[PDB]
Amino acid sequence: HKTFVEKYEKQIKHFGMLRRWDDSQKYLSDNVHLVCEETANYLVIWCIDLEVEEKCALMEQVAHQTIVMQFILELAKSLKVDPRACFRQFFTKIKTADRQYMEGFNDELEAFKERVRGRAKLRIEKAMKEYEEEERKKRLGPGGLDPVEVYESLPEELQKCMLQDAISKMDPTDAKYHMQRCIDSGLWVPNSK
Amino acid sequence: ASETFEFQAEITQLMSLIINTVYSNKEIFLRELISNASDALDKIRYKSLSDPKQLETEPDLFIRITPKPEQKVLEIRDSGIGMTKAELINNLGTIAKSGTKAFMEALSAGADVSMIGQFGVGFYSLFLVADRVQVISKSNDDEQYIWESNAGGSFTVTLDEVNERIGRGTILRLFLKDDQLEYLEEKRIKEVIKRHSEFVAYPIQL
Repeated sequence: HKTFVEKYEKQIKHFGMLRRWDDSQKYLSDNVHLVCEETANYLVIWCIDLEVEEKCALMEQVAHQTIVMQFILELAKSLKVDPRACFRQFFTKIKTADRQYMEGFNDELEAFKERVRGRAKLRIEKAMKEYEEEERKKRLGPGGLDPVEVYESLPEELQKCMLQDAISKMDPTDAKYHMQRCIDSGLWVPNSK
Repeated sequence: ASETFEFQAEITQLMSLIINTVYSNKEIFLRELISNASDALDKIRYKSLSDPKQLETEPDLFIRITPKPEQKVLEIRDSGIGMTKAELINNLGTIAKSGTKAFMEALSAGADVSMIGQFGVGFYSLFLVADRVQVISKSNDDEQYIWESNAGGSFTVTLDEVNERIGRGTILRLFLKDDQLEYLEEKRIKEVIKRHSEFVAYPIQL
């Protein structure tokens, strides 16, 4: 898993970038160790990285070769055989496949690309959420309270806006409670602490 | 009355890289153009399964390479489906956009020039050996037109009233660069075709 990738990265990527059936066959033939679950898995991860980097056009080219590899591993499990010894007959079947076969090949490619986009979108939203965590940190008041939250937690009245607010000293110690949170969130600066 | 249009930006960018690259295995252009000629021929062959009279404008299915040493020109002809004026504009000037973009992306991610035919844009590889192309084409559905490019941002399209008439299909007329004159020699051409296009299913006439 780990260092299969480290050895063969360029070759997996190269296979990911091919497209013509004869070339894909030939390349796997010269490097039959590429024909395995680990290359499928790395191609899947590389598609998500490309789509997050906004290399959308290349992700589609790589996704096609991913589905090809997945289809090789599937047909191998069907036949009971080793994928390295039966991959050539995927290519043999694909070059003259019925129209209906190529239609389902295409639907599974498109569905795959959708799952890849859903995964990239998770990584992007993770980064947006981190960004907004820091926007949040940056507007915390001196006592660590967000004046957006505190504003909304206040009884209705309070000032989209001074000595008027002051005359509103009518309520028990609940007043200490919201006032303290206004000081801690920077909503109110005690002019003389 | 020739008309001028700009290429999508990604196509102009790709032509720029290709015409300037010092990539030394330039002969792969001929492979790409022969593979396009073979696809254009499959197209007309497919269409004529339901419609045999489509073949009648040129019943012979072939690819033909003719050097013209006195013009420093190499022509690659096919009797495939051809392109209408609107197909010349669209196919060469516009919808290649996503293929040329994916290929430029591949080139920053570890691919090299000889992988261009994996992205559906091998046509543009002709700029490895030419500074200019005329694409002369005759589709059954239109007149004969000339599309012309010099790898810059614009191309022209002109009703053809100068060249030999084509029953159907397309000629790529390449205006070879000064350092790429070897592709005029029959011997050099035979070695390149034997090397890369042995498996092509149409006769290649030279």
